[PDB]
Amino acid sequence: TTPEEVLRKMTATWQNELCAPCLLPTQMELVEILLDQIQGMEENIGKQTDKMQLRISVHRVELQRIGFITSDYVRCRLQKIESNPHDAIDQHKKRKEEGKSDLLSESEMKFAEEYALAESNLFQKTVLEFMPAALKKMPVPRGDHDDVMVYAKVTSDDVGNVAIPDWQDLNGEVILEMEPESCHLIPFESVHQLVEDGNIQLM
Amino acid sequence: GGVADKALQLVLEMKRNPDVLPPYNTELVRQCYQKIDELFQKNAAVVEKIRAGLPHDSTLLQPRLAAMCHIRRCMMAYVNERKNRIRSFRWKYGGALPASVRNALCDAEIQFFNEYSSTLARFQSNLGEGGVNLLLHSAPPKSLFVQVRALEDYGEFETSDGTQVQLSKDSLHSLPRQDCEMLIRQGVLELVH
Amino acid sequence: VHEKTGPYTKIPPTLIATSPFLYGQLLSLTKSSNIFAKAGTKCTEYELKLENGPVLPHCAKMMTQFIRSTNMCSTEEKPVTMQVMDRHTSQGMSDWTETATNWNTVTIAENCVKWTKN
Amino acid sequence: EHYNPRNRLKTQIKRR
Amino acid sequence: AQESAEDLPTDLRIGSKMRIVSKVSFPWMNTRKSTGNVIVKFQTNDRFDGMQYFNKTFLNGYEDPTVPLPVSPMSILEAASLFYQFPVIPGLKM
Amino acid sequence: MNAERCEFIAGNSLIEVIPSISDDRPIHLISGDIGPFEAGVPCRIPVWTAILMKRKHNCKVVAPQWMDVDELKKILTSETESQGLAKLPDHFFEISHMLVRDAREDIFEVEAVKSLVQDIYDRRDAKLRSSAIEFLRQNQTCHAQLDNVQLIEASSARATLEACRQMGAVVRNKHESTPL
Amino acid sequence: FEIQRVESKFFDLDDIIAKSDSTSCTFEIGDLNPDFFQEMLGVSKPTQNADGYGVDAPYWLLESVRSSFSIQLPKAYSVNMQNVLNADSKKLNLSGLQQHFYGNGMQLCRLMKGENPDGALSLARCLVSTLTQRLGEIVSTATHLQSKGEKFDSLETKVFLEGKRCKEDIDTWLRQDN
Amino acid sequence: YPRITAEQENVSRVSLAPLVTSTMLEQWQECYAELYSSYKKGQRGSFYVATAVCNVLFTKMPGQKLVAVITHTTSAIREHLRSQGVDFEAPQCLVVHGSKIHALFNALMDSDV
Repeated sequence: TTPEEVLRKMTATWQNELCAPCLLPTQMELVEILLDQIQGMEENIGKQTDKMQLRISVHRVELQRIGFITSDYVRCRLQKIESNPHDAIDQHKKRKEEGKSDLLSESEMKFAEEYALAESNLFQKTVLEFMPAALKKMPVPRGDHDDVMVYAKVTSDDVGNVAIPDWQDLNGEVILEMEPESCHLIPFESVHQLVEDGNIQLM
Repeated sequence: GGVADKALQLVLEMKRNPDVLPPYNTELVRQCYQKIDELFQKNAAVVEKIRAGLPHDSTLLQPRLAAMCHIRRCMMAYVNERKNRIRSFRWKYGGALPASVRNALCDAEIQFFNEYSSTLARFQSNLGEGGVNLLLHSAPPKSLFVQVRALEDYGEFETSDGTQVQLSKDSLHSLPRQDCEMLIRQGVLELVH
Repeated sequence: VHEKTGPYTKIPPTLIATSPFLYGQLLSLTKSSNIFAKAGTKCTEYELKLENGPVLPHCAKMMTQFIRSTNMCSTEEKPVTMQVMDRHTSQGMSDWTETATNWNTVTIAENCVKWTKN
Repeated sequence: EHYNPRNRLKTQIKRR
Repeated sequence: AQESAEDLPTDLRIGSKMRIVSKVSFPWMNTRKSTGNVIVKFQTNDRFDGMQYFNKTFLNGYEDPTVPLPVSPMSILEAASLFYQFPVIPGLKM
Repeated sequence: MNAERCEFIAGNSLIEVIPSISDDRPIHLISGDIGPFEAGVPCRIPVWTAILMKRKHNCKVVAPQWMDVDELKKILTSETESQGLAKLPDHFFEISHMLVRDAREDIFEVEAVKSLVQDIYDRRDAKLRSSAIEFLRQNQTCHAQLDNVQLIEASSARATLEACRQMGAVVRNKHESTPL
Repeated sequence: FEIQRVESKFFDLDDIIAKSDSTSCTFEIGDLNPDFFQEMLGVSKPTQNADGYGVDAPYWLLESVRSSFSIQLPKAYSVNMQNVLNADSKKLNLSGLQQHFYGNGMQLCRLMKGENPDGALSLARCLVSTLTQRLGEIVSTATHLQSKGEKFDSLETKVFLEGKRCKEDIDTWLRQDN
Repeated sequence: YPRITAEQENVSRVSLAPLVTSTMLEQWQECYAELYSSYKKGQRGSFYVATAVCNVLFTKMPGQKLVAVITHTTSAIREHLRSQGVDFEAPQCLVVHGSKIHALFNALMDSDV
C-alpha cells in the first residue's frame, strides 16, 4: 500500500463522516500514517540550506492541505461524541459483542469516559444531591436518528436490493433496486451497512 | 398559582436570552428543591398509612409523582443549556473565559470548565508524536502567506524557519499563515484585505 | 345510497357473495410475495400479500389449512403470523352472537391458534 | 540521497 | 392478555387487505435467500383444481365442511382467494 | 458540507500546463510524482498546483476540452432536451469558477464561455426547484431519484431533507392513531 | 453512579414549553378527591355542572390521570376550524392560532384515543393534510432575501432556518468571483 | 354476439375511454390463456370463440384427440392463417388436429386481423 492510496481513502472517509448523522467505525490508522508523513517531510525540508525556490513552496502547500483534512475529521468526531457520551460507549460495547469492527479507538474511548465523569460532576453538585433518594439516578437520553434522510450515490457494481418503510402502510416495507450509477434521496438506516462497507458515497 | 409554575420560569429565563449567559439563579433552584421535598413528604405520609393498614386516599400519589418528575426535568434542562453555553467558549478565540462571563458563573461550572479543558488537552497530546493543536486549520487553506496589521506592541516574534520579526503597533507584516494564526485568534493581529 | 354526484355518479351499490348468482362475475385477489434479510442473523423473513378486494371470512379459514398442510409450523418455536386490515369500517357485525369474535392479528401453530384479548 | 515518502512508509511499517 | 383455541375463531367483519409473515420459506421461493421480490408462480392444473374445490365447498348455497381436500396445497391457496361480484366495470375499483 | 469544501475537493483534479521555468528531478508529492518540468513542453499536474504556479507567473494554463464553445453548446442542447438532469464533467461549476477567478487570461472566447455556463446553471436550477416542489406534495413515498446531480447542487439543497424528516413524524402519528 | 434511560427529547426547552400548555377538560363528580384542585391547580373550588367538574389542566398532569376524565377540543382545533384548515391552509397565520400547533395536535390525538377514536383519527388526517399544503411554500419562501418568517409554526421554523442558511452560504461563495 | 360483420343489425353506438379498453384487453389476455390451458391439459370439454371475421370451436373426440374447427372463411383469411403459420386441412370451414392447434392458439392471441 502506497501513501498515495492512503490519502485517497482518507478523503472519502472524511466526506462520509461529515455527511452521516451518527458515528461511523473509526479510521485513526490512516490519520496516524498521514501525521507521520507530515513530520517526515518537515524534517526533510529542514535539512535544506536554500528555501527560496519553487519546490519547497509546493511541498509546504501540500502539507497544509493534508493537515486540514486530518484536523477536520478529528474535530467532527469529537463534536459527535460530546452530544451523548454514554450512548457511544454502549454502542461500542454492542459492536464488540456482535464481533464487528471497532466504533472507537483507545484514545477516543478514554476521552469519552473522562468527559462523561466530568459532565456527571456538575449535575451531582448542582441538583442531584438535593433530590429524594429515588430521584438520584442520572438521566441518559435515547438515540435520536430515526427519521433522518440523506442524498446517496451508488459506486459499486453489485449492490443489490434495499428495503425502506412504506408510507402507505407502515406495518410493511418496500424493496428498491440500486443500479450502479444512481443518486437517491433515501433514509439513512436503509443505507447504513453499505456506507460502512464503502459501496455508497454520501453527498 | 399551580404546583409547577416556579419550574417553567427557569426554562423561560434561558429561552429568552440567547448567547450572552445570565447569572446563576441559586434562589429559584433552591425553592424548587424545597417544593419537590414537600410533595415527597406528603406521599410518604400516605405510604405509611397504607403500610399501617389505616384508611387512606391513593388518588393523589401519581399526580404528586408527575409534578416532582416535571420539576426535576426543568431544573436539569436549565443546567444542561448553561453547560452547552459554557462549553462553547473553549473553541472561540483563544481557549479562555472572559472575566464578564466568569462573574456570572457558579463554582461548579468553573470546575467543569477546568475539567473539560484538561481532558481536551490530554486527548490532544496523543495525536502523532508531538500532539496536534485543533484550533489550527479551522477552514480550507486559501494560501500560504497572510498580510496582517499589528494592533499592539507585542515585541519580538520568530517564525518556524527562525526569522525574527518585530511586532509593534501600527505596522504591516507578511507572514506564514500557520505561525501567526494563534496571534490572530488572540487579538494581537488582524487580517489586511 | 345512489350517488348522483362524484366519481361514482349513477353507479349502483356493490354486491358480493360466495355462491353464484345471475350477472355475478367470478374474481380473484391479487397475490405477491417478498424475501427480506437483515443483520447477518438467522431471521430471514418471508412475506405474502393478498390485495384489491374484500377479504371475506372464509379466506382466513382456508389459508390456515394452506399453512398447516405445508408444515411451516414444524418448528413451533418459530411461529407464523397473519394480519387483516381495515375491519373497523364494518364494526358491529360480530357482536350479535357468541359464535363470532373481533380479532386483527393471529398466531398460527399446529397445536393451536392464538390472538390478543382485544 | 533523494527523499521519498515510500521509504518513510516502509520504515513506519517496520516500526508498527 | 392472550386468548387461544384449537382452531381459528370466526370474525365476520370484511377487511381490505391480508398480510402473512413467516420465518420459513414458501414452496415457490426455495432457490433464494437474498432480499428481493418474488412472483407467486403456479404450476400445471393447480388453479383449475382450486376452482373445483371452491365450487364444491359452496354448491348447496352454504358451506359444506366435509369436502375432501385437493392434492396440491397451491390449489388450497388458490381456492381461498375467490369470490363473486356485481357490478362490472374494467378499470374502476369497486 | 459547504461550498468551500466542495471547491477543496474539486482542487484535486488534474489539468495540463506549459511551464516557463525548468527543473531536473521530479517532485515527489505524497499524492504522487508530478515532474520534471521543461520550458515549452506541456504536462499534467493538479489544479491547485496549476493555480499556484499561475500566480507566480511560472506557467501557462491550458483549458479543458469541454470549455470549447461547440462542446458547451452540445451540453446546453442535451440539457434543454432531456427531462431529467443531463450528465456533466466532474466538478464542472467549481472548475469553471476557479479558472475564471484565477486564469481568465488563458481562456479563449471568455464571454461566450461564461454566458453558456450561466445558461446551463440557470435551467438546471429550475429543474431541481420543480422536482423538489413536486416531491413535497407527496404522501405515499419517502424516496426520489436524482441522477447526475452535482455535489455543489446537492449541497445547496439541504432544506428538503429537514422537511421530509418533519413530514415523517405526522405520518407516523396518523398510523398510530388508526383504530383497531 | 446509576443511569436511567429517558426520552430522546428530555432536555429540549421547546418540548418542555409544549408540555407546559393546558387544555379544557372535565372530571367526574366524587370520583376524585376535591383536594386535587387546590393541590395541583391552585383553584379553591371546582366549577361544577351536571356533566362534572369543568377545569383546564396541563398535558404533563393529564398523562398521569389513570382515572376517568374527558377532553374538550380548544378553539384552534374545533371541527369548523378543521374544515377551514383542511379546505385551504396555504396562506394562513398558524402562529396567530398556536405557536406549537402540530405538537399540541399530536398530544391531543394520544390523549383522545381512549375516549373518541373517530375524532382522534379525523384530527390526525387534518394535520397531515395541513402540513402537505404548506411545506413547498416554506421551502420556496426561504430563498428570498426580504423574508422573515412571521407566520410559521415552531415546527415549520426549523425548515425555514435551514433553507435560509443554505441560501446565504451559496450566495457568499458566488460573490467571490467578480 | 353475433360478431361477424355481415350479420349485424344497427348495433347501438357506444364510446369508451382508453383506460377501460386497455384494462379489458389485459384481462382478456389472461382469461383466454386460462381457458386454453384448462382445455388442453385438463378435463374441460369444449368452448366457443366468436370474432369479427371468423368463428371457432374447440372440442375433443371420445386419453382423447383434440380437434379445432373454424367456419365462414374467405380467401384472404385462409391465406393469412397460412402466412401466420397455421397449416391446416381444408375440405368455407377448416379443421385442425393435435399439436398443430397450438399455432392456431398463438395466431388467435397475437394476430392483427
